[PDB]
Amino acid sequence: MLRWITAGESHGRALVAVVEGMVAGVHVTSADIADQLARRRLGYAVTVLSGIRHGSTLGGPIAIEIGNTEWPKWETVMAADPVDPAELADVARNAPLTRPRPGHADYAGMLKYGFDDARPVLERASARETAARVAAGTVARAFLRQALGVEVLSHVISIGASAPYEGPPPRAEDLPAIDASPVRAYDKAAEADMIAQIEAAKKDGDTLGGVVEAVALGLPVGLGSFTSGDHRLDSQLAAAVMGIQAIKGVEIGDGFQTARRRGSRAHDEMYPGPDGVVRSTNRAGGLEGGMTNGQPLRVRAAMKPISTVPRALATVDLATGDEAVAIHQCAVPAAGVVVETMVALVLARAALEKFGGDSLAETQRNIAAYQRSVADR
Amino acid sequence: MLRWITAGESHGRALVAVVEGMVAGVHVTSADIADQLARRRLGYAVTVLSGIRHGSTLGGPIAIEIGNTEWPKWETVMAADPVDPAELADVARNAPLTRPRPGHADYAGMLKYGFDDARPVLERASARETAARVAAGTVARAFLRQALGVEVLSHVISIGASAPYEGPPPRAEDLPAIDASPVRAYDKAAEADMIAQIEAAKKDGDTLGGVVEAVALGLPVGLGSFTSGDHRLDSQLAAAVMGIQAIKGVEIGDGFQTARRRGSRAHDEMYPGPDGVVRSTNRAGGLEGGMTNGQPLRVRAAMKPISTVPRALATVDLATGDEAVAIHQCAVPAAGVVVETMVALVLARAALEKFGGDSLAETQRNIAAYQRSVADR
Amino acid sequence: MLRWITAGESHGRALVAVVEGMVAGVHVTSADIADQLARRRLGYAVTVLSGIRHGSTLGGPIAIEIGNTEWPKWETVMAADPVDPAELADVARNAPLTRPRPGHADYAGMLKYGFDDARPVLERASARETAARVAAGTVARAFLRQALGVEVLSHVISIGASAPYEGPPPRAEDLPAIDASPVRAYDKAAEADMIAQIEAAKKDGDTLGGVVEAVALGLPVGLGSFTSGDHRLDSQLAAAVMGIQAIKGVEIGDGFQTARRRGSRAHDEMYPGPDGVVRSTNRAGGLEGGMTNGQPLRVRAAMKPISTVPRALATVDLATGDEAVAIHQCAVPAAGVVVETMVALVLARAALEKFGGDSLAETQRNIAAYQRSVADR
Amino acid sequence: MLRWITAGESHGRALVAVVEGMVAGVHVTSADIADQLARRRLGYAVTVLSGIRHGSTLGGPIAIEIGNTEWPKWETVMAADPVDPAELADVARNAPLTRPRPGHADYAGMLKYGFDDARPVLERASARETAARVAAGTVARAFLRQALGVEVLSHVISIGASAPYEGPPPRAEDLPAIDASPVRAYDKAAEADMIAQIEAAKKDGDTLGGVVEAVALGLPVGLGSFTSGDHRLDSQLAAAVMGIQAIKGVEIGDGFQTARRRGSRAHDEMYPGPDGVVRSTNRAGGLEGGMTNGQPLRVRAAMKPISTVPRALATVDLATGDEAVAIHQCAVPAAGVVVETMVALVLARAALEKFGGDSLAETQRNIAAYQRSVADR
Repeated sequence: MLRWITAGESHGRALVAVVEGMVAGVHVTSADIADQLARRRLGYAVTVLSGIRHGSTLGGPIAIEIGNTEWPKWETVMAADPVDPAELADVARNAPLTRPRPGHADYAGMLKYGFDDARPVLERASARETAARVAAGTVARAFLRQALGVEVLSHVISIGASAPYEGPPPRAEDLPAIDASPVRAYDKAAEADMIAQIEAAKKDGDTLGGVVEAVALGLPVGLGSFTSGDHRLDSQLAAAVMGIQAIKGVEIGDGFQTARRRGSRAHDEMYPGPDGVVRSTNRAGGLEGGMTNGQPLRVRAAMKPISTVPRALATVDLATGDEAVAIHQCAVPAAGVVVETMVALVLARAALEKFGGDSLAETQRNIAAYQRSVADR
Repeated sequence: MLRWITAGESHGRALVAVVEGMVAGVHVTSADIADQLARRRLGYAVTVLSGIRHGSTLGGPIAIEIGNTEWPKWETVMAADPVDPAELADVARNAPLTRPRPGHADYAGMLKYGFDDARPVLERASARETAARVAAGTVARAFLRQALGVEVLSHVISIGASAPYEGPPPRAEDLPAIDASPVRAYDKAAEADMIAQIEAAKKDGDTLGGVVEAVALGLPVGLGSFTSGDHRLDSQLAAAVMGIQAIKGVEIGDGFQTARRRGSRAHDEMYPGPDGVVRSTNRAGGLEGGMTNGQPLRVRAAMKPISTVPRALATVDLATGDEAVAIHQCAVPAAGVVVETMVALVLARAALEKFGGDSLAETQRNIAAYQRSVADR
Repeated sequence: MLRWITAGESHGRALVAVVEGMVAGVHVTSADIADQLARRRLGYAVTVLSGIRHGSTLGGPIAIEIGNTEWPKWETVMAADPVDPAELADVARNAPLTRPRPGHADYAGMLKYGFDDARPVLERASARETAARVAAGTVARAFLRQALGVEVLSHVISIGASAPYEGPPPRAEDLPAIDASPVRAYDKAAEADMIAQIEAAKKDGDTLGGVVEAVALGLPVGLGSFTSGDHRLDSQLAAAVMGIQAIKGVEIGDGFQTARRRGSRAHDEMYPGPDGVVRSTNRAGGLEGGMTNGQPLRVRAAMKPISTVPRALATVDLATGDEAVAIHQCAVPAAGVVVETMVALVLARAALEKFGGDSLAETQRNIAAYQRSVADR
Repeated sequence: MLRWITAGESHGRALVAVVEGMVAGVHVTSADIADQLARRRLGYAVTVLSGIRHGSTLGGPIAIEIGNTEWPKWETVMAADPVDPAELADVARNAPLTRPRPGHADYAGMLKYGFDDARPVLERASARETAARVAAGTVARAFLRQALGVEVLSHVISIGASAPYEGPPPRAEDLPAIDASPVRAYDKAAEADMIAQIEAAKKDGDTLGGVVEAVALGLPVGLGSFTSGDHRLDSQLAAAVMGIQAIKGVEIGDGFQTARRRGSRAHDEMYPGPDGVVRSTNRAGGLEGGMTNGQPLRVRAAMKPISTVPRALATVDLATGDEAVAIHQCAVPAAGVVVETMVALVLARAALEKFGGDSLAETQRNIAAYQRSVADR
C-alpha cells in the first residue's frame, strides 16, 4: 500500500520525498525525476538516497533528496541547531514576520502553533514543497506506465477571465506541444485568450489563478470501489488534489456543469463494441460510482491567485494590532503539473490495492489475468 | 482519533454505523439520531447498540443500527445464509440484473468484483448508505456543539438550470425556514426559480442535479494544518464530501469562481478588531492554507442527476453483448443534509486531533486554554 | 486491505463485529460464526446484518451482531437513552463501582476518562468483547482456508505451574482431540499435569493463567515484509495478540528460549528438497526476517490470571481514599481460541496485501501464479 | 498523531529518518541525535534536513539524514542509476548472493520479491536500519522529557545462558553506570555472569542472543486505552518492539512468569497514599488493561543470536539447488538501546493522542490540567 511523505522548508538545506510500498523492479532514475522537476518549472540537484538500485526500485522505502541552491544565504537564519541570539539579532534576514498575508497559512498557522513569527509557517506551507511531491510522483508515474500502460498529463483550461477550453482533452502524443505552450494550453484559441489575460494582469500589476485538467489515459476498469466513501477513487483524488497549495475546488469530468444538466443528457451511454463496452461521451471523466470505467480520467483543479499583489491587501500587524499591508513573498501551468503528480500517486496506490504484488512482474501477471478474465466475460 | 464506518445493503436487514474514538461525556440520544435521519428525508427504527449510556457517550465504539422496514420482502433474495437454488429460481425478485445503468457503479463494480449480476453492487453502492452516515454524523454534531459551540447547516444553491443563489449564507437561526422550504433554499427568489426548474423537469419526465452548500459556524482558528497535503482541512473535507454518492465536484468558499478573479479581489483582507482580527469578506470559505480562520466554513458540492430517466439511457446487456435500455431503480436538498454530516465528521476529527482529551470536559479545558492563549496574544 | 472493529458493552444489548475490505465470494455462514463462538466457550444469537449473501461475501463491510441474552436485566442500568435519575437511584444494580480491581482497566480507565464509576470502563474492557473478535475472525478463517488452504488452530502449553509441553505442535487433524480436552491440551501427560494444577487452585480458591500456542499451517512463503518494522509479520501478530485482554507476553516460535541459545543451535538450517527448500527444525516458528517461510507459524501468548481472587487483593475506594478489597466480576483454553482468531485476521490482511484481488477467484489466480513463479525458480 | 519512517540501504549513500506530527517547540539538536547514535554503538555524520530551527522543532516533518562512511566503496554496486552491465560484471563486490542465511530475511525475501540475488534483501533488512530508528527516537525522547518529565532507559537481563537479573530495575540516575558496563548490565553479579558467557562463546567461535528491558519512568496514568485491541498501549509497544530486527519475544512487566503465578500473587495491590494510589509491586510493568498506571513501564525483548556462525549453518544455493554453507555478514546491549527508542516513539504518540496540542506549550497546558483534574479527585 503506497504512501508518500514530503519534508523540507523552502529555505532549508534540502527537500525530501519518501515513497513507501512501491513494488520492486520499476525502472526509474535520477534523470526521470529531474525531467519531471523541470516540467514543474514550465509556465509563463536530485539525489536518490535509498530504494533504487541501478535504475530499478528495490521494494523498500525510496528517499529522494532535492537540494536548495540558495542554502548558503539561509544557513544561519534556517540553521537546524541553536545560533547565538546576539549574532542573530544583527541579521536583517532574520527579522520578524508579523503581517500575515490574506489567502495564506500565515495567520491561522501562527495562532495554531503559538508562533510570534510567520517564518516557520511559510517555510513549510510554501508551494516549494510541491517539488518534493513531484519527485515522489515520478515513481508512481514510472509504475503506472510500466505496469498498466497508463499515461498522465495535464493542460490548462482557463487563466484569469479567459473563456474555458471545453473541447476534447489531449492524448499523450500532444504533451510536447502542450509543454511548449507558454500557458500549457492544448487549444490555440484558448491559448491566445489566456496569454492576453496574463498580459493585461501583468500590466495592471495584478495576479491570476486558473483551472487545470489532469488526464490519465489507459486505465483498467475497476480501480477504487463503491464499498464506502473513503474507497471511492474520486474521494481519494479529491483529497490529493485539494490538498495542493492554492487549490480551492476539484471536479471529476464535467463537475459542476453536470449538476446543471438533466439526467437524460448528464451521463455517458454505453454501446456494444468489439473488445468490450464503448461510450461516445466522457461527461463522467472516467469515474463512475467511485471507480475507473476505462474512459480517460479527467480531474480539474481550481487554483486561486497565489502571488500577493504588492500593497493591495490590507492586513494586521499581530505584534501591534495595527492596520498594515501584506508584503509579498500566475503559476497555473505548473499547478497542472503538480495535479498530474497527485493523480498519479493516487492511481498507483489504487492499482497496487487491487492488483497487489511485491515486484512489477508479479503485479503485471495479476493485471494480465484480471484483464483476461474480463475479456472472457 | 475519530473514525467512522458504515455497513449494510439497501435491502439488507439493517444498516450499521460505527463511530470510534469519540470522547466520553457527549450528550446524544436515539431521538437526536432519528431527528437527523428525518432531516435526511426532507426535499421536494434507530437502535443504539453500544457506546452510549443514559444519553452520554462512553468513550468506546458507538454502534448504531438502522432497521430496514422492507426486510420481509427481501429476506430470501438478500438472505445472509444459503438458500435452496431451486426455490430461488422461482423468485421473480431474484432475477438477474445485467443491464448496468450509465452513471452508476453497476458496470465497473461488476467487472471489478467478477459479478454476473449487478445486485451485489447496487445494494451496497446505493445512497441508502447515506442514512448510516447521518447516524454517525449526529455524534460528531453533538460533539461539535457541546465542545466548540459549532453549528453545521446547509442550503441549496441551485437545482437544474436555476440561477445560483450567491448572496450571504444562512446562520443557524435560519435552519427552520430552510428545512421548511421544499428545496431547502435560503433565498425566496432562488427558491421559486428552483421549484420552477423541478416542475418543468417533472413534466418532461426528466431528472435534475444541483449544488448545495454546507456552512459550519463558530469554528476556532487552527483546525487542520499546512504541514502536508493530507493534513490540510480542505483536503480532508474534499475527500469526505466527494465520496458521497453522486457528488462530482467540491469547492471551498467561492471555489472555481476564485480562479477567475484577480489577486487584488480574490482574497479576504484582515482588519483590526476588539477581540481579534476581523474580515469583511469570506471568499475563502473559512479555510486558508489548510486551516480554519474563524470565518464561516463554506463547502459546496455538485450533485449529478442520480435517478435514472426511464427509457432514455442506452446501455449493454452484459449477458448477451446486445444493446439495451437502462431500467430505473432530484435529491438535492437531502444531499445538502448528507454534506452537513460529512463536514461534521471531519471537523470533529480535526478538533480531537488538536485539542485531544478522552472526555468532553477534558477536551473543553484544552479548548478553553487554547482560546485564552490566543486572546492573550 | 482488511480492517476489523468490535463494538459493544458486556451488558449492553449486543456486540457488533465489522470486517471491511474482505474480497467477494468467500463462503461463510451464520453457522460457521456460531461454531467458532462455541469453540470460544470451551475449557475447564448470531445475526449477519450485512456483507454476506446466500453464504457468500459481497465485498462490502460485513457486520455481525451477537445478542446478549442477559439484556432484560440490564436494559435500564445500561440503557442508551436517559433514564429518570430518581428511578435509577432505587436500582441496586446501578450502584457505584469505586473499588478498582488490581490487574484490570478499572483504575487507569477511571482516571483517564474522568469517571467516578468503574462501570463504563469494565463494560467495554471486559473479555466478553473477544466474542466479537471471534465473529470477525471467522471471516478471515474462511478466507485463509479457501484462498490458501491455510488452517489455524491452538493448544495449551501450560496452565499455572505445569511443566510446559515442548514437544511437536498439533496438525489440523488433531483439533477434535484438542477441543475435546478439558484444558485444550495436545499432550496427554501435559494435560494431566495442567488438570492437577487447576484442581489444586480450585481447592485453594485461587486463579491461574497460562501459555497458549496458535499454529497456522499451509502458509505460502513471503507474507509480511522486511522493509520496515511495521511491515514485519511478527510485529503485526504481536500487536494483534498482545492486545487481547490479559495477555502479558508474546513469542514467535521458541521465543525467549531462543535468546538463551547459541547461534549454532538457535536457527533452522535449510536443505535441498524435491519441491523446494526443507527444514528439519522450526525454532523460528515459521517467521524469519518478518516473513512467513512456509513452516508452521507458531505464536505463543502468556495470559495472566484474570479472575479476581475473592478477598485477596487490597485496593483503594476512590470515593473515600480508604483501604478496600477488590470485589470479583482460568480461561486459558479459550484464550487459545481468541489467539487463533487474531492470528487469522492478521494473516488474512497480509495475504490480501500481497495477493490483492477483489474477489476470491481473482485472489486465487494471483496466489496460483505467485506459486508457479516460485516453483519455476 | 506521530508517525515515523526509516529509509536507506546498509551500503547505500545514507539513511533517512522522517518524523511527522511532532509538535513545535521541542528542543532537540544534531548533537542529541549523535549522542543517541553513539549510545547505539555501545556493547561488548548526522544532518538535520528539515523540521528543526535553531534547536527547536517547527511542527512540520523532521527529516534526519545519517551518512554512510563506507559509501565510496559501494557507490557502483549500490548506485541508484544504471551502470554498464559489462563494467559491473568485472566487479568482485557485485557478485551474486544466492545462499540465504538461516534466521535471516534472505530466503523469504528473495522468493517474495522475485530476486535472484539476496543483496537487495539484506541491504534493507539489515539492523543498520536501527540507526535511522534511533535518530527518530531522539525526537520522541526530547518530547517525553520536556512535556512529561519522562525518562527512557534500558538494561540487559541476560546474555546467552546467564542467570537472569530479576532484581529491581534501574532509575535514570543509574544510566551512566549501565552505559559504562561492557554488557549494559545494571547488576554487578549478573554482569560478571554475562561477560563469562560471552567469553566462552567467543572462544567457541559462537554467537549469543539475550533479553533486554526498557524502562520508562514518570509516565502519567492513562496513556493508551482499553477501548479496543489496537488502542491498548501494550499492543502498540509489542508491535514496535517485536518489529525490531532479531526480536523473537516481547513481555510487559513479569510477562511469561506472570502466567505461571496464582491470581493471589500475580497482581499489584493498591494502597492509600498522600498524592494518590501507591503500589508496592510492579509485576504488571506499569501497564494494566492497556494503559499506563503510573508505575515504571517495563518492556522486555528477547533477541535471537543474529551474527551468522561461520561454517555452522547448512543452507541451499538457490542458483543450483545444492547444499551449501551460510557465509556470514552478540549485539544485546545495543538492542536494549533500540528498544528504548521504539518505546519512546510509541509513548510520544500515545501522549499526543491524549493531550493533543500543536506546540509543546499547548501540550504542556493540557497535561497540567489533566494532572490537576486527577489530583482534585
